[PDB]
Order: sequence, then C-alpha cells, then structure tokens
Amino acid sequence: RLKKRIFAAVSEGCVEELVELLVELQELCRRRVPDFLMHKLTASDTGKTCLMKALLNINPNTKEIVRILLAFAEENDILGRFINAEYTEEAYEGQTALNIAIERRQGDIAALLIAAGADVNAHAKGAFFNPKYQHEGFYFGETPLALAACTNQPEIVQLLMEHEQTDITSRDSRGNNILHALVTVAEDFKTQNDFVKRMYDMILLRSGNWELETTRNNDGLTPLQLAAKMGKAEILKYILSREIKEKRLRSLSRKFTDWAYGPVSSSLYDLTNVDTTTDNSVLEITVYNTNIDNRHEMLTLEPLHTLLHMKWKKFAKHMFFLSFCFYFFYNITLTLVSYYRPRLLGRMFVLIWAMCISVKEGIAIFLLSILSDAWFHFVFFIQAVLVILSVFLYLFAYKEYLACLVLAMALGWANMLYYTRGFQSMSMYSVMIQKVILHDVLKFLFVYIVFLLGFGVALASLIEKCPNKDCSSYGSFSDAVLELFKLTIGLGDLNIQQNSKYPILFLFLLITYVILTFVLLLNMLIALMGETVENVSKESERIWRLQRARTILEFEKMLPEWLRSRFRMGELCKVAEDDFRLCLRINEVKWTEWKTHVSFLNEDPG
Amino acid sequence: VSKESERIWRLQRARTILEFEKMLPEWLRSRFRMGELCKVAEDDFRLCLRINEVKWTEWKTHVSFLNEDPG
Amino acid sequence: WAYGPVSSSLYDLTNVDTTTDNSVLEITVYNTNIDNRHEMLTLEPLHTLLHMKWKKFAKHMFFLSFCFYFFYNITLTLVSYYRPRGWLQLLGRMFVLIWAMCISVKEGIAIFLLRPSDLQSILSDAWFHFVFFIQAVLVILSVFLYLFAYKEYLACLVLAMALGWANMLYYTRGFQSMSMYSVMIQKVILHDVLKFLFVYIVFLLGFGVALAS
Amino acid sequence: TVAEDFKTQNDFVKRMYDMILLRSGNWELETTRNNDGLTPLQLAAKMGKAEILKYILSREIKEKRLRSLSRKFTD
Ligand SMILES: COc1ncnc(OC)c1C(=O)Nc1nc(C(F)(F)F)c(-c2ccnc(C(C)(C)C#N)c2)s1
Ligand SMILES: COc1ncnc(OC)c1C(=O)Nc1nc(C(F)(F)F)c(-c2ccnc(C(C)(C)C#N)c2)s1
Ligand SMILES: COc1ncnc(OC)c1C(=O)Nc1nc(C(F)(F)F)c(-c2ccnc(C(C)(C)C#N)c2)s1
Repeated sequence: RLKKRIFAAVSEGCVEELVELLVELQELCRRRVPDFLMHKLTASDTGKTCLMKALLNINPNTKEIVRILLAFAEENDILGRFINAEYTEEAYEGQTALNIAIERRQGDIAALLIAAGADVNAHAKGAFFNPKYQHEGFYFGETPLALAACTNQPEIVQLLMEHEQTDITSRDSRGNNILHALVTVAEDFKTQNDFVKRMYDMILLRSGNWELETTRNNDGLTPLQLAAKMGKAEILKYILSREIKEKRLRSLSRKFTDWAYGPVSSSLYDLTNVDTTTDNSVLEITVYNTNIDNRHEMLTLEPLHTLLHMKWKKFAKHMFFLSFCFYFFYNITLTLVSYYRPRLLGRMFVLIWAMCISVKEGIAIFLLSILSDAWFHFVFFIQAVLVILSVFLYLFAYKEYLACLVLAMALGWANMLYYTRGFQSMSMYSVMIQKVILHDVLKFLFVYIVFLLGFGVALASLIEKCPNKDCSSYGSFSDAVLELFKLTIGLGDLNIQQNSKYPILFLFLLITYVILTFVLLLNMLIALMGETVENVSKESERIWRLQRARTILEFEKMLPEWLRSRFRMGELCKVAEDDFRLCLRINEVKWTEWKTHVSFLNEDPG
Repeated sequence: VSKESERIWRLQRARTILEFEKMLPEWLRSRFRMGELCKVAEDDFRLCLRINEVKWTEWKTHVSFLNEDPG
Repeated sequence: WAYGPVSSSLYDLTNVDTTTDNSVLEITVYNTNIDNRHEMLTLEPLHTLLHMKWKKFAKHMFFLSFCFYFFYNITLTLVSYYRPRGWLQLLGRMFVLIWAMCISVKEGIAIFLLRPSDLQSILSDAWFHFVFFIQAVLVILSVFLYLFAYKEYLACLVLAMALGWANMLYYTRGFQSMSMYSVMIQKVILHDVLKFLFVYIVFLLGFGVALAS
Repeated sequence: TVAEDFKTQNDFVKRMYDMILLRSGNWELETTRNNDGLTPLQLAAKMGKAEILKYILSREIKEKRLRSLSRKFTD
C-alpha cells in the first residue's frame, strides 16, 4: 500500500524525492475527499500522521520534508485538520505535531508549524503525559508552553508567549497552569543546572500580573503552596524572597528593600499566603506535611524562620512553659496520690485535669507519619484515661485501681519527655521515638518469638517426665517458654541439672539460645544507638526544631480570634502605588556586595 | 554489610531463579520464555525484550526509531 | 521510542536468555571464580530477564518452597514435642520422613554437582545445600533409630527441628527486607560470634583451670 | 570599631587602616584617646578585633621614611 510507503519515506528521509513521487501518486489517486486523504495520511491504530512520524524521526533532511508535507496539505485545503491532528491512543492522547517538534528541540520547524496555524493550546491529555506517579510517564504540563519551559527551551518559550493566541493562564487536567508545572518538574540545585528557576522568573515577568501565582489547581494549591507541599526548597526560596527591580514589575516582588544605607539593609518580606492567617499557608504546609523529609531546609527559609522565631518569642514560649508547669504539677500531685494511697483534699485536682487532657488530646486525635508527630497525643490520652479509670475503680470497691494509678503516674513521668526534647539529655529518647517506633523493633520481636517458641519446644522435649517438682523447671512447654523469657530478661539461672536424658544437648541448646538472643539484642542496640554523633546531634537538633514549629502552630490554633489578632506578626506596609500588603521586616548587614542603592521604598533610613 | 546485603540477596535470587527455571518442564519454559520476535533488518528477526526506562536526569535529544509511533 | 526522559528500547536476547547451551545469563550467574557478579547482574538485559522470570514463575515457586519447608518444620516440631515418653501422629511422621528423603536427594544432587569456589564465601547460598541435607539426613536417621529400639533418636529429632528452624534463614534471605535483616544477623554470627567464641573459649578454659586448681 | 572578621569583610579594614596610617605618617592618630581613654590599639584589644590587633601589634614598614610607624623591626 501507499500509507506504509509514505510513512517509511518520511521516517527514513534518505531523500525527499521518494516522498515527492509518492505524494504525486497520492494526489493522482485522490483526483479520482478530505477524509479519504487524511485517513490514508494517518495511522488508524494511533492517529499519528505523516507529520508526527517525520518529526519523531529527525534526520538531516527533515525540514525540507515537513515543508513538502505542509505544502501538499495546503495545496489541498486540508492543512487545517492536518497540522492540528492529534493522537487517539489512550496512552498518548492529545499529542500533536507541535509537541513533537518542541520535544525534539527543533525550533525552526516549530516556528514553521506555529506560522502555518498549529493551535498552541493543544493539551497532551494522555495517560503518558499525566502519569499516576512520576517515573512512569512524562508530565511536563500538558501544553506546548509547559513543554518548551520544562525542556529548557527559552527561545521557544519566547516564541510561544509572543504569539497572540497563546493562553499563559491555561490549566491542564491536573489543574496546573505553567507555574504549577514548573514547580512540579523542578528538582534541585546542580542536578539539572536549575534552569526551572530561570523559566519561572521569565514566564512570571513576561506576563506581569498576579493571576498565574494566585491560581489554584484541582488540589486547591497555588504555585507557592505547591512548592510548599512538595520539597521544592529552591523554588520556594526563590518565590518567597523574590526581589524584582524593574520599575514596572516592582509590584511583582515578594521582598522589598526600603532601608539600605551602607552595609545595613532592612528588607520587607511578604506574608499574604505565608503567615497562617489563611486556609493553609506555606507555614502550615511546610510544618505539618510529613511526606518530603526536607523540612530541615524549608523551615530555615527567609520569612518562615523569623516568623517561627517571632511567634515563639512572642507567645509560644510562655504557653509552652505554662503547659509544662501545669503538667509537672499534675504529675507531682499524681505521684503524691500514688505514694500516700490508702493502704488529702486535692486528690480531685488530678481528675479534672486528666479529663481536660482526655478531651484535648482526644479532640486532637479526632481531627486526623501519625506515629512520629501525633505520638504524644496518644500517650497523653492514654495517661489521662488511666487516671480517670483509676479514680472510677477507686470510688468503686475495686482493689485493682492501684495498678492503673501507678501505671498512670509512671506514664505521666514518661510523657514528661514531650516537654524536654531539646535538652541534650533526653536526646536519645526523642530520637528513638522515631526510628524504634515502627520497623526496627517489630523484626526483633518476630525473630525473638520464633527463637522463644522453637527453643521452648526443643528444651521441653528433652526433659523426662519425673515423680512433682519434677527436678526440672523446664517441664511443660509453657514452663520452658517462661524460663527462656526470664533468661533474656536476666531473671533466670543456668543449671546443668534439669532431669534430662541428654544433659549435654540440653546445655548446648540453652547456651545457643543465650547467644542468639544476645546477637538479636546487639543488633537492636547498634540500631538504636547508630551513633555518628555529629549526625545524631543533627538529628536531635532537627527534631527539636521541627517539633518547636509544630507546637508553635498548635498553640496559635488554641488562642481565640482576638488574641490571634493581637499577636499577628507583620507590619502593614505600602510597597507600590496602592498595594498595602502585610510584611515582615528583617534587618541585615553585608560587607561584600557593594552596590549603589537604587531600589528602596523609603529614602530616609531608620 | 548495608550494601553487602543487597549483593548477597541479588546473587541468591539469581541462582534461585535459574534453578527454578531449570526445574520446569520444557513446555512450561516454552510457555514463559520472556522476549518477543522483532524484525530488525531485511531478514534479522531476533528475539528482543522491550525495556522502557525513564531516567529523570535526562539532558539530550533523541531522533531515532524502529516504530516511531509510541507503543 | 524515546520522547523525553522516557525511552523504550529493544535489547537482544539471542545468546542471553537461558534458552541455549550456556547463555550469558547462566554463565554470569553460575560462575563463582570472578567475584564481579554483583556488577554484571545489573546490566539491563540480564537484570530485566531475572526480574521477569521472578515475576512470571519464580516468585510463586519460591513461596511454595518456603511454605512446604515451613509446614515440614511445624510438623517436625509437633512430632518432637509430642514424642512418646499412632492415629494421626504416624501420618505426620510419614510426611516428615518422605519429605526428608525428598529434600535429602534434592540437596545431595545439588551437592554432587556443586563445584568448589562456590563455597569461597560463608555468606553464600551454596552453603545452605549442606545444612538442608544435614537436617534431612538427621530426620531420616531419627526415624530409622526410632523404628528400632534405640533411645538416641530424640537427640537427632531435636537437632533436626533446631536445624530446620535455623534453615528458615535461607528463605528469609529471599524476601527483600528480611534479606538485609537476615544477612546482617548471619554475618554477625558466622564471622564475629565465632571468632569471639574461639578466643572466649580460650579464656574460659584457661581461667577455669586456674580457678579450679 | 567597624572591623568584623575575615569571613564577613574579606579584610579591607586592615588595608584602609594601613593606607590612612601611612598617608598621614605620624603617631598622632595612634596615640589619640577617645572619650574612654582608649587608643586605637587599646580599643582593638577591648573589643576583640583580633585581625586588626594582629596587624597593629606586628606592623613592619620597610620604607625608609615611614619606618618609625613600625611596631616590629626585623633586623
Ligand atoms: C522520664 O522517664 C521517667 N522519669 C521518672 N519516672 C518514670 O516512671 C516512673 C519515667 C518513665 O519513663 N516511666 C515509664 N512508664 C511506662 C509505662 F509502660 F508504664 F507506660 C514506660 C514504658 C512504656 C512502653 N515501653 C517501655 C519499654 C520498651 C522501655 C519497656 N519495657 C516503657 S516508661
Ligand atoms: C530461627 O532460628 C531458630 N528459630 C526457632 N528454633 C530454633 O532452634 C530450636 C532456631 C535456631 O536457630 N536453632 C539452631 N540450631 C543450631 C544447630 F546447632 F543445631 F545447628 C544452631 C547453631 C549452629 C551453629 N552455631 C550456633 C551458635 C554459634 C549460636 C552457638 N553456640 C548455633 S541454632
Ligand atoms: C543469660 O542471660 C541472657 N541470655 C540471652 N540474652 C539476654 O539479654 C538479651 C540475657 C540477659 O541477661 N538479659 C538481661 N535483660 C535485663 C533487663 F534489662 F531486662 F533487666 C538484664 C539486667 C537485669 C538487672 N540489672 C541489669 C543492669 C543494671 C546490669 C543493666 N543493664 C541488667 S539482663
């Protein structure tokens, strides 16, 4: 047939004479109308046309070939639905020839196709271009502008934005516009040369306006909140501290120096969607999202760090010390009620406070990874439940209340860790609350149960029924399991006299058990110690900073509306003709970048 | 031993896979027999295995094909 | 195929995919005179061939191997605990006996064609053929000594149960997480615990003679 | 008073100190006491400007005329 011949002549490109003669033959067959021409000019299995197959296979003679193809399509008044054709397969649906021309870094042919009238809003709405998860498919933004900006082709991005029909505010299937897409594709500093920062700045300045940055995708996130959700520390550092000095695009900045005199410089940072006064700010998302493992570097950014420090030093230090004091006196009263138990009028101060915790942490659990952040919610709730249960059992005629009361006292003294985590002495607890939490200890427990059960059977089997202390504490299976457990708990004793027909085999298996349990214990030991003390101190400091931020936000959530408005970090500042956006002032001193100061809001510093 | 674990796991895994594949009956092996025929040249027709690799650290351009239409 | 960071390539499997006399896969896997297999079993065609063989049949064959050994070990434990000190007990004992004979012939065949330089490293899979064979031999020997009028069948039975539960480490080295855990455990034991135990037995015997005299 | 460190200033205050001290070649600048009685050297001692103090305490002018401004004389 002629379809395969045209496709081969257009993919191989060894000479355009083959495709010229084949197109002459095709026109001859057509003279004997548009649907037939393109049904024979496309591949019915995918919807691909000769133009896509020509651009998918770039060869030293492909520009002339696409020129020939477009000339033949325009000479038949079909170029409209031929240059705008798109795939039909489920995986690559929506992909057109301009996507392929840009993905092949062919700028000249791309300009050719845009001049010929290829619509520049073609959304590659396929399951390959909108992957369920990354690393299975290629998500760039489902648009020729997003594809030109994601593949680092600023020439084509200029060619696309200078066009007339381009939609810079176009939103793809995922709800993302160009800026969300740039945020998702951006990875790092020197991994791919950090061109996405350049493209972000260029696309935001070219369309100088706040609509691209205030647009929410289908998850209700803006490009800034989307950089906060993921761990895009570089794009977040750029957007947050973004200083444009062009006189017309100054209102696009998020940081405004107003003060510089010499090395001293007082800058303002913008706190609109950043300072926890809205639905979910960069602060909220950066602090509470436990899916990046990069909060160590994102909570030290320019406005966020000082915002956390200010909230702390303003009210969270006081609220935290007050709650620590209240829990400390709660625990002291609990200890004195547990010591002077009736084997004395304040025995109720505990109860009330218990119920308070019982509801507070209770509600705190009802509103929701969740064993590293919310652990203390569960332990405080369990402690309060134990206390109220001890009281209920004490006023009833139960003598089992002492167990719960002593357990509650002990668990409260253990919960005292939540308040002392950055104290360099409760460091190992505050760090093994995370590594030992889930997987490090359950493997040990499984292997230890296997050891215990197997060796219990092996040792109980070796023992002979005897006339009723039996001369053997390894009698039934339960007695051997108990002896072995007591052994790994240093509560036991090795006797070479256990009333066995094979005492040497019994001794061998007992010592084998001892040594194997010691190996398991040593594994868990070197696991939870894992010293590298520089790095473990990094880990403890990082955990303290993260929990400090988390509790700062928890404490800010507790205050009423009026107290929150009275704390309310951020001075109102005019930054443009009429902008008046709440900012946060940061004074700095730099003795290295000596420059004449031409960007400032106030000419008289102070 | 952090990595030595992966080394020993990979070696034991490969040896287990190969001995299991040897244990099967010849018709079962013929049934599984990963790899599909593919015409490479005028008459080449070799058993090729298609591997799709996504490397997200890519900075280059590709222009070649055997069936340009993505599968 | 390549479009962006994606690339669908077509590798050749002519003398590679284990359908010839000795392919690159079988040679790369079975040759233990190099100590470079860790780097060669990661090349794209061999890597994906092993992955697909796994997914297709070897995952299931391995899980069935593990399940059969697990239930054989459980029945061995049950006949060791409930020993005589014949309705269904002897059914289970005949299960463990025929399965011990099967395991013994299998691992003995594997040992016969087990070339040296496989046993070069202690943390190597080749070593397991020996412990599986020893345990199956202990089981059949205990059944032989129990059919006769011997008392020492219990030592062999308990040793066989203990060695089977130890041999489950071969299967825990086949799963992925349990691979790292079990290899760490077995490294600790076979390398450091044995050296320390040699020098510590020296200490024990010396100071025991010293304090006893 | 203005000198900070090397990681923050790259040591230009030492160079400006040398320049302004040589161009006005006389002990009137180094023997002057502020409203605390501190000379520039005692002031560099009081606030721990270790780089400025190291410069002043061992300052050797090899020029023949400005050698009386030296504090260390390699002979
Ligand atoms: C700063 O710590 C303290 N300071 C002064 N006094 C204290 O107790 C009187 C304490 C203290 O930690 N007490 C505790 N109580 C309990 C409870 F089980 F009862 F909940 C503790 C507990 C809970 C869960 N797993 C364990 C382990 C794994 C270690 C075991 N086994 C221990 S720990
Ligand atoms: C998952 O492990 C288990 N789960 C449940 N039950 C079990 O045993 C009842 C087991 C188990 O490990 N059993 C074992 N059997 C034996 C054998 F000596 F017989 F070979 C073991 C052995 C072999 C060589 N060197 C030692 C050391 C160095 C430690 C000494 N001394 C111990 S260990
Ligand atoms: C034959 O003994 C074993 N075989 C195999 N494995 C074993 O442990 C894994 C063991 C064993 O002795 N275990 C132990 N457990 C505990 C406990 F912490 F629970 F109390 C032990 C204990 C008891 C009392 N005073 C301490 C001091 C203060 C010295 C400390 N530290 C530790 S000792």
